[PDB]
Amino acid sequence: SSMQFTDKATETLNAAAKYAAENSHVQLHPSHVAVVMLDEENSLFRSILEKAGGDVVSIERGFKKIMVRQPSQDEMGHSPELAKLLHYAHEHMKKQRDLYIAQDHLILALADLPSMAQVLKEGGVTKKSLENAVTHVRGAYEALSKYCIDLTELAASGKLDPVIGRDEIISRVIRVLSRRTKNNPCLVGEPGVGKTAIAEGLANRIVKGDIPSSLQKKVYSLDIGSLLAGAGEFEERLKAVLKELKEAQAIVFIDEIHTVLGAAIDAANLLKPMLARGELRCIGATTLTEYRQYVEKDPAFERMFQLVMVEEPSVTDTISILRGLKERYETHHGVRIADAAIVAAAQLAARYITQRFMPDKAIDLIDEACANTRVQLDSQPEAIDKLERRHLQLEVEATALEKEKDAASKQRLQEVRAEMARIQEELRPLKMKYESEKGRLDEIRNLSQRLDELKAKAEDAERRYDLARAADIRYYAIPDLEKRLAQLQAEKSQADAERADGLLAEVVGPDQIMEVVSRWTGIPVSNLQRSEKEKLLHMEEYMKQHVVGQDEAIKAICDAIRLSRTGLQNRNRPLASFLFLGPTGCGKTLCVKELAAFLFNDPGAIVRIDMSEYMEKHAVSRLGQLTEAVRRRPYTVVLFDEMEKAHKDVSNLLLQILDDGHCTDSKGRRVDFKNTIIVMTSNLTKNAVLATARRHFANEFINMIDELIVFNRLTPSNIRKIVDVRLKEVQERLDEKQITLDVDDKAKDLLAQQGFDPVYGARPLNRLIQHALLTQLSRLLLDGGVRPGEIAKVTVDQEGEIIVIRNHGI
Ligand SMILES: Nc1ncnc2c1ncn2[C@@H]1O[C@H](COP(=O)(O)OP(=O)(O)O)[C@@H](O)[C@H]1O
Ligand SMILES: Nc1ncnc2c1ncn2[C@@H]1O[C@H](COP(=O)(O)OP(=O)(O)O)[C@@H](O)[C@H]1O
Repeated sequence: SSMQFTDKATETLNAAAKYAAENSHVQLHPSHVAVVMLDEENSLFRSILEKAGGDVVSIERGFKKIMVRQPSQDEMGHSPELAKLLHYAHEHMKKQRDLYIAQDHLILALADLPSMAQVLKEGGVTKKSLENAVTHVRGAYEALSKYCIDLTELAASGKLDPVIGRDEIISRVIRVLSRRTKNNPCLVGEPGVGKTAIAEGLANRIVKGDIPSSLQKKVYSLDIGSLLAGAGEFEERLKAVLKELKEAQAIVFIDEIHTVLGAAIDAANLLKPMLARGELRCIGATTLTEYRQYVEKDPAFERMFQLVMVEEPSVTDTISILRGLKERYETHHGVRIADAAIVAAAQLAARYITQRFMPDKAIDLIDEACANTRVQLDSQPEAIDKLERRHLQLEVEATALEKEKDAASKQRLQEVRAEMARIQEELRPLKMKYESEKGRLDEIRNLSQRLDELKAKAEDAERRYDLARAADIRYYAIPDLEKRLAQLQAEKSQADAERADGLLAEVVGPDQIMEVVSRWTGIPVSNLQRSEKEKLLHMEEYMKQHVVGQDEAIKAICDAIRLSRTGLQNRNRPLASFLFLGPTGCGKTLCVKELAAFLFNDPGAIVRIDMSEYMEKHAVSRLGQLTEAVRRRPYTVVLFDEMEKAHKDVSNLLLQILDDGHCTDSKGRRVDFKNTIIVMTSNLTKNAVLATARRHFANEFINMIDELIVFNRLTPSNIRKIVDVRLKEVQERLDEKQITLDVDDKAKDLLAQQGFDPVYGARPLNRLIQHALLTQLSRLLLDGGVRPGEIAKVTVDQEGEIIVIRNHGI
């Protein structure tokens, strides 16, 4: 009588009693209940009877026959046979060890009522048909372990870091794998962009069930180098691998897949038949250049693989990747990574590690900086070590004196005990403050590592439906450790506030990241912590360090660079474009050198094109070569000397790049120029020469250009300054011998007037300094004439030539 029901069961009964009242019936009858249930939106009872084999349309009419006979008049009582339905529901509820009468308890109870059981027999439902349908609704590979990595196992064991910000590509891999043709994804990108992480991320989704049911598959990574180690036995190992994949019906990730298709033994004829018979399902990884040689060039591989590009993440996306990996390195090294460390890792790796790719190179900075911090933390503090070591000396000295009986030994022993005790008074506090801070910090680390191991074991128990083990872990072990960890994080914060030493020892901040970046690059830290904004605002100072007398040209160059870097220029353009119109010998090439060294980190990242040899009419086909230079190093200045020599074939090739942003290769490929600067020189007061230019040029190509600079002639004061900086370069070499190069006005005037020519500028200057100064200077350094620590005087002799006065005879 006094029973407990689910809300859904109570709703069924109330609905049964309202249907009873709608046929004006005196009291509620199990056929009311049965019919109400069969008619519920998305009826359970209907689905159970369909699965038990029943004829739901006859069963319902049969229930409606018993229901029609029930007596009528004109509150709601229970039929003796309803009261019996609830008795049996309640007995099922107890047999299943359930606590509330649920709607499947009513369905099973209908079958206990002989009247209701008959209707179900006449619809084909036996009692074993009905019981089975409701019980339902409630509830080794040798070569793969030698040669592959079970990548879905790593995911299930927690041994695999999170994969952040690649959910579009992972889901694209899943759609490709599900195509009828071209259903083998080939991850194509450069080293370190995360091609392997995309395979690892799919493994992760497979283990969590965020996949279609057609990809509940293991993912094995084929170790190609492991196939070759220890030797035609390559072919026999691979066949056994492919056989065992095929029957575990797994997906195979193959890194460096080109090295098994031609790049060192070739197994293309082993893989190809299997990939085509669909026997093998495969995820490749390789680089774009190698995809084009070994997968496109074979028509039958192109027909089975799909190119999936994996681009390098930007600085913004790398910071997101780092914020996601952060806890994993913190828990591993026992350190705190400040967010500014992350930001500085991504920004400095983007700007100073230009030979390597995101996110690998930034992660790599973090790891090294974390390892540095933990080395320091694990090192003995110097003050405790100095005292421990001096106390050890004293104690060995006391052992020796302990048995000497002369007065002088007794006296020295008392001095030794007094110095021992003094050290102990200074040492004991320092040692117990180190042992408790270090001990606490270690325990935070150890507990944090056990919390991860527990969470993974608990997530494993849950997927396997091991409730007892997941229950021990989630509710007893994890909370026990979380509480202890919380106590220590509180003790630590109080202990740090009471030291007030201003020291964040366990903290990897920007200083630590730059210590690494300095080391990896040899650039001192001081040069590293200017922002990109300050370097850009002083860019003019950078060039003024070597380019003399061209202050106007430098302002124009630098402003145009700043337009690009502030994002104010059109994306469908190159970074910048200048036409250097000045006298030769004044510093056109020097400015290009300066740009590559400032704008790209690499002074040699310049691509030169003489145009007199590209004056041929079909020279553009050979430009070919132009495409492959800025594909290979995309961050590059692109210098065009003798632009006069340029045919109107090549003139209109730049107008593409300049108004489009990329050149189309002679094979159809797009070679990107969005990170090149483009410079063009031409030999062709100030206010007049600019207009002699204008009388020549096609306007649509010159307005496409950012700046048109007019360089100015080296004036006699710029002439002395250029020669004074060359002598400074000579001095910088003599400083390790402590020599001083005193050059007088007579000689600087000789270098001034004889080192500079009216049309070829400062080109003569350097041969003159080698022949007229450094040659005799080299003779004097060798024969003792000028010695370390001396002044080497330079003047001009009575015949008219540079002389280096000598300080000693031969
Ligand atoms: N999206 C990402 N999220 C987290 N870690 C990533 C991501 N992409 C790459 N990584 C990590 O960066 C490093 C380089 O990636 P990896 O997959 O090995 O590159 P590739 O296979 O292209 O050479 C690895 O430590 C990898 O775990
Ligand atoms: N204004 C300048 N300041 C310092 N050195 C200069 C200057 N102009 C030219 N030079 C020096 O002259 C040398 C040759 O000059 P270069 O770049 O070939 O002349 P341009 O390209 O303008 O015809 C370079 O090594 C450079 O150091």
